[PDB]
Amino acid sequence: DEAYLEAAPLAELHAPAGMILPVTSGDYAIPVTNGSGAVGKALDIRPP
Amino acid sequence: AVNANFRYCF
Amino acid sequence: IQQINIVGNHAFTTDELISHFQLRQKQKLAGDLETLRSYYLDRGYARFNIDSTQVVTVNITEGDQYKLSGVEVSGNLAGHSAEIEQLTKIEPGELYNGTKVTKMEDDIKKLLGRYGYAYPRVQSMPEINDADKTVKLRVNVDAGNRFYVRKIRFEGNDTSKDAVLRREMRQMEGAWLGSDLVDQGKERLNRLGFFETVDTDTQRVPGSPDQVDVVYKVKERNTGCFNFGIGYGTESGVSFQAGVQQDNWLGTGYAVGINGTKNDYQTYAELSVTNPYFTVDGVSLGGRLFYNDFQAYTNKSYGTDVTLGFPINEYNSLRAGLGYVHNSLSNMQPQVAMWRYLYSMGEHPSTSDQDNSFKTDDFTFNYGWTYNKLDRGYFPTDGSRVNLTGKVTIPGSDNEYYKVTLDTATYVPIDDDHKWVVLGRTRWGYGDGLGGKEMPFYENFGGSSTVRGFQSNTIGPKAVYFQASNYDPDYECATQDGAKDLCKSDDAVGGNAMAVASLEFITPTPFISDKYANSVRTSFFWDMGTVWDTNWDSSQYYPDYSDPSNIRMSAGIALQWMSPLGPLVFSYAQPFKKYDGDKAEQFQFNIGKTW
Amino acid sequence: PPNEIYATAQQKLQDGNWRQAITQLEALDNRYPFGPYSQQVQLDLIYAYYKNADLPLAQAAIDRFIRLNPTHPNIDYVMYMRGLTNMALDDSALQGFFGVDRSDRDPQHARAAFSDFSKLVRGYPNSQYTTDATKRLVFLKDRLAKYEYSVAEYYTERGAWVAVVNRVEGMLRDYPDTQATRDALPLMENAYRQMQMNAQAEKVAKIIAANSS
Amino acid sequence: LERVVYRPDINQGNYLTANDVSKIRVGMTQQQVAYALGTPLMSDPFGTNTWFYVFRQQPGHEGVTQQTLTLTFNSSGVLTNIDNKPAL
Amino acid sequence: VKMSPLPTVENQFTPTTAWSTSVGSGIGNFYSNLHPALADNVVYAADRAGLVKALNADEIWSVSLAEEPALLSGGVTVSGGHVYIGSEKAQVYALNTSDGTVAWQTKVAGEALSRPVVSDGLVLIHTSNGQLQALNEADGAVKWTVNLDMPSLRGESAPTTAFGAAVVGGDNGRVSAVLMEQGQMIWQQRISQATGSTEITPVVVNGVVFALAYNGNLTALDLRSGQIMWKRELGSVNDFIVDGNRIYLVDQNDRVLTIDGGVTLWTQSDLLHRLLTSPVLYNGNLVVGDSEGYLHWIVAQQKVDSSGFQTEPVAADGKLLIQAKDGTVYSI
Repeated sequence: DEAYLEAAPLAELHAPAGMILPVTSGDYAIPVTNGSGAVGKALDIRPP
Repeated sequence: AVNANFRYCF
Repeated sequence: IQQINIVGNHAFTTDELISHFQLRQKQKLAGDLETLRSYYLDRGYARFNIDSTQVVTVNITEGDQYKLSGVEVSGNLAGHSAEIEQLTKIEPGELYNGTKVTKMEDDIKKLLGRYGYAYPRVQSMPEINDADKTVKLRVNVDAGNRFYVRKIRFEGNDTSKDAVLRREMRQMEGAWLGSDLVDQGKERLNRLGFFETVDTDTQRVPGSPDQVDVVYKVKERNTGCFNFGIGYGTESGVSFQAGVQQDNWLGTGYAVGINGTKNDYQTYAELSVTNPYFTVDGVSLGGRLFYNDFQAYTNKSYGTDVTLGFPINEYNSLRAGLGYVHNSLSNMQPQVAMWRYLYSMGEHPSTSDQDNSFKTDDFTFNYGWTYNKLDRGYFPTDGSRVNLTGKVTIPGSDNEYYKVTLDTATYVPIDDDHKWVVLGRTRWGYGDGLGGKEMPFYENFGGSSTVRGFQSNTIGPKAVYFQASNYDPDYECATQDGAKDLCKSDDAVGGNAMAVASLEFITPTPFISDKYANSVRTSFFWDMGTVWDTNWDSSQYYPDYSDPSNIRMSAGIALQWMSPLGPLVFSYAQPFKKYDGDKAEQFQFNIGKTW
Repeated sequence: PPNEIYATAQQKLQDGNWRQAITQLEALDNRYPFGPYSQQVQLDLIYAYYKNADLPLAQAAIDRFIRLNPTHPNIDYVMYMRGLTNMALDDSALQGFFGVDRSDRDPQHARAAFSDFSKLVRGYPNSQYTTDATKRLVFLKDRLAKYEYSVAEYYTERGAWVAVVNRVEGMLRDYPDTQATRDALPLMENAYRQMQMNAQAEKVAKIIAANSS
Repeated sequence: LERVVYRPDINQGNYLTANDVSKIRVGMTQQQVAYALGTPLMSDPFGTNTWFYVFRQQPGHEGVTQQTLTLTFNSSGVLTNIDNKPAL
Repeated sequence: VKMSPLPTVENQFTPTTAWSTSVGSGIGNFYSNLHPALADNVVYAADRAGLVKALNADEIWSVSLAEEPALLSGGVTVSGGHVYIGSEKAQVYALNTSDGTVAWQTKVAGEALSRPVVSDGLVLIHTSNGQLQALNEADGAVKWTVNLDMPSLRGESAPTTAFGAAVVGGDNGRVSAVLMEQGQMIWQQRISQATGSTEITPVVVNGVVFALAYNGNLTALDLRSGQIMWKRELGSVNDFIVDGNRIYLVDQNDRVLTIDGGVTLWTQSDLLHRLLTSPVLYNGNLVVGDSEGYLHWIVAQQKVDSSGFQTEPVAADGKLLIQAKDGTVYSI
C-alpha cells in the first residue's frame, strides 16, 4: 500500500569533529539500490 | 413486527 | 478396599496412620508412605524407614525420636550472617523436623534473591548422632553471583499498547533482579482483567554471566461488546435501545460506557469515561453525564459527576468527586409514605390529589475508599474486597442529606487447588437527613444482586392509597369514587435502612469441564436480608415498618460461566422464609458482567 | 477438464466471488490433487488466501510449496507475497478505521517481515519488485525505530534513566538512518543531564549541532 | 500536595559496596575489574574506552541518593585512571 | 458372571444335626483361616475377635485375649498339653489344654496367617513376611528362623513334617524341606510355572510328597529330593486329603484318584461354583459342604445353615464338627 510513499528518506547522522559515531550494526543492511522492477500500483498478482 | 438487533464484541 | 495392617507400629495405633490414607490403587501407595514418613520424620523419628509392603500390610521399623543438637552454617555467604542465623536459630532440645529443615533451606533461597542472588546453591547436610539421638545440621550456602536485568519485553500484544503493561511491573530495567519482585507483575496483570493468561520466563543473557532478561507472555481477552436494537411495528411504534461498553477501548487504557433508550414512557441516556492513569504514577480521573425521564405521572431528572482518585499504598486507594442532579416530577400518585416526608420538607400539596409537582437542583459531594487484595479478575479464590462509599449534600442544595453504602466480599480457599472456596458477601445501607429534613424518597434500596428468592425491588415497606384520580377503570382506594379508608398496597417503596448478607460455597465442575474447555464454577448459596424505615411513626398504624428484624431468606444453586459474548450467569433459588407482601422469584437469569 | 475450469475461476477471482472461486478451486484440487498445474494452483491458493485474509493458509501453502520445489524460478516472488502477508499480519482492519497508530504493539511480525524481505531481496537482486521491497524495508525500519522510541519515552517519564541510555544507544547502533533516533537524541541528552555526567551531554550537544537542521 | 501519593521505589545503575569498590586499583586489567565488580551497564559508545558505574536510589516517599565512579582505560585495556563521586 | 446349581438328595446319612451351639459372630468379611480343633470331649474354638473357648459335649472354659480386636488368624493348633494360636499382630499365644489360661505369648515378626504346626517338640510358624520361625514349645523363645524368597496372597500354606524335616513353600512355586533340628534347607524344587497373576499345603506319605499349585498343578514328588514323580494340572487352593489310594480335593471350579499318576478315576461336576469346603471322610462316607448350608455325602444331602462354610471342616474319633461362617458350631 501507499505506505512506501510515506516512508522518510534515509538521512543519517554525521559525527561532529573530535569523535566518532557508534559502530554500525551488521543487521538491517540495505541491498544494492539498483532500482530494478516496478513500484507501487505498477505491481500486481504474479502470473505463474 | 420487527425486533432488529445485532452484537459486536471488542 | 480391604483391611489395612501395619506391623512394627508401636508408638501409635492403626487409625493414627490410616486417617491420612486415601483408601478409606497400588500406583499411589507411595504417596501415603511418604506421608507416613513425614508423619514420623516431622516428629523426630530420624531413623524411621519403610521396610516392605504386601498386598494390605506395611512392615516398618520404628526408631527413636531424635532432637536437634545444633546447626552449622558454611558456604559463600556474602554477608547477611545475622539474617542467615535467624533462619537457623532453633530452641536447643527441640524435636527434629525434616520439613522445618527443608523450609529453612527454601527461606535462605528466597532471602538472598532480593539482593540479586538469582540462583544461590544451598545444600543441607544433616548428621545423625546415635550416641545422643540428635541431628546436627550443616549447610553449604553458595550465594552465587549477581544478576542484572538488561531488557524487558512483551510478546502477544495485538491491541493493548506497551505503554499499559510497562506501568504494572515493579522490576524496572537498569537494576538488579529481585527474583521475587518480578512475580508481582502477574498479580498486577491479573487484577487488570485484560488477559486470558499471564506467565513469565527468566532467561540468561548469552553475552555475559551477569545479565538476564525477563519475558512476560499474555493472551488478550475480549474487553466488551456493543448491543443495539429497536422494537418497531405499525401498531407498536418505535422502541429504541442501544449502547456500547468497553473496558479497554481499542486497548487505549480508557473505560467507556455509552447507553440509552427511548420509548413512549421513559427516556434514558448516560455516558461515562474514565482514565485509570491520568498521571504517570497512577492518578485516575473520570466521570459521567446522564439524563432520564418517565411519562405516566411525569418525572424527569438529569445530572453529572466527576471523580478523581489515587492509590495510597500497594493495596489501597481513595477516590472522591463532585456532581449534581436536577430532579423534577409532576402529577404524581399521592402517597402518605411520601407525604410524611414532603410536608416534613415543607411541601403543602392537596391531600390525595395527584395534581401536584416538585422539583429541585441538588449539588453533592461523593467519596469512597477501597481495599483490594483479590487474586483474580474473574474467579476469585483468595483475598477480599472492601468498597465503602457515600455522599453528603453541598450546602445550598434543596435536599440536604447524607448516605453511606458498604459492600464487602471475602474469598477463602479450602483445597490446595482452590477448587472449593468459601465466599461471603454483605451489604449495608445507612443514611439520614440534614437540617431537620428527611431522606429523599428515591434513595430507597430484591433482585439478582441481592436476596435471590424475591422479585426485584419488592423487599420492604409498601405504599398505601387514599382526592382525585382521572383514570376510568383501576384501584378504588386511589380515587374518590371507590376509596373509603387507608388501604394496603403491594407497591414496594424500599427504605432508608438496609442490611443484607449471603454465603456461597464454590465448587468445581469436573462433570462440565470434561466437555467444555472454559472456566465454569458452581456454588451452593444462602441469602437473607431486610430493608426498613427509620423514624416511621408506627403509633398511627398495620405492620411496623421500623422493625429491622423482619429478615427474609432464600437459598439455592448458582452457576458461573464465561462465554464469547462476555460473562453470563444463572441461578435457581427457593424462597423459604417470607413476610406479608411476598413477591417471590426463583429463576435468576442475567448477564454475568458482575463481581 | 480442470485446466479449462481453473481459468474460469481465475476470472471470477479477477472480477467475481472470491469465496465461490475458492470453493471451485478446492473442489478441483480435491478431484486432481496431483494435476500437472498443481504448482500454479498453489499460487492461486496463495492469492486467494491473501485476498480472503486467510493469512495463515497463505503462509502454510507457501512453506509447503517451498519444500515441494525449493528452487522454483519464481519462488522468490511467492515468498515476497509472504513478506507482504507478514506486514498485513502486523495490521488490523478495525484499528485502521479510526486512524489508530498500532506501533506500540507486539512487533515480532514486523521483524519477521523485515528478515524475509531482506532475505529475498539479497537472494535475487534482479527481482521485479526490488525498488518496492526496498521502500517497504525503509518503512519497516521506521516501524521498528518508532517502537523503540515510544518505549524509551515511557521509561523516560518514570526516571529509568539507565534503561533510557542503553535503549537509545541501541537505536543508534541498529537504526541510525531514521528520524526517531534524531528526535531521541535530545532525549538522551536530557537523560545524561539528569545525572552529573555533563561531559556526555556536551558530546551529545556536539552531535546535535553537527546534525542540526 | 502530590507528596502524599504512594510511589514505588525506583533504582538505577549497578549495586555498589565499599567492600568491593575499595578492591579496585590502577593497573588491574579490564577482565580483573569485570570479575571483581561485574559487567558495567553504561559506557561511552563514541570512541572513548571508559566505564561508568552509577548507583542511584530513590525510595518511595523519599529523595534521591546517587554515587558514581568513572574508570578510564588505555587502548591496551588497562585502567589508567579512576575517580569517585560519593554523592551529588 | 457365574452361578452354582443346587442338587438335592434325601438325607439318608445322619438325617439331622446332633446338636449345635454358638461361639462368636462369624468370620464376616475376613479370608483368614480359622477352624475348631478337637480333643477328647473338648472342642477348642474361637472367633477372629478373640473369644477363645474350650467347650464340652453340648462351654467349660473361655477367655478373651483382645483389648482393639486380637485379629486372630490361622486357626488353632492343639498338641500334647499345649494349644497355640497366632495373629496378624505378629503374636502367638501359648495356652495349655487343662487350663486355657495363656502361659506365654511371643512375637513372630509377621502376620501368623498360616496354620501353626507342632512337631518334634518344635513350634513352626509361617508368617506373611516369608519368615518361618522354629520356637521352643515350652517358651516364647525362638530357636531358629529361616526366610524364603517372596515379592498377592499365596495362601500361607502350613508346613508338613516327616522324618526329621518340614516341607514348606510359597508364592515362588517351590516346595522345599528344612531340617527340624536347625534352620537348614535340605532341598527345593518347583511345582509349576506362571509369569504373573493372570497365569497364577503339602501332604506327606511314605516316600512321596504331594503339592498343589495355585493354578491347579498337582504333583507328587520323591519325599527325599526335588524330583517330581507325576503331575496333573487339576486342582485349587483348598485343602485336600489322601487315603485309600484316593486323593480327595476341590478343583478350580469346585468339580471333583490314585497316587500312581495324574489320573482321576472319579469326578463330580454338579457342585460347580458352590464355594465348597475341603472334603472329609467321616465314619466311612465322603462329605463335602458348600456356601449354601448343604452337606453332600458320597448318597445323601442335608441342609443345616444357609450362611455357608468357607472354613475347613473337622472330624475326629467318629464325630464330625463344622462351624458356619457365622458363630454357630454344629456337631453330628
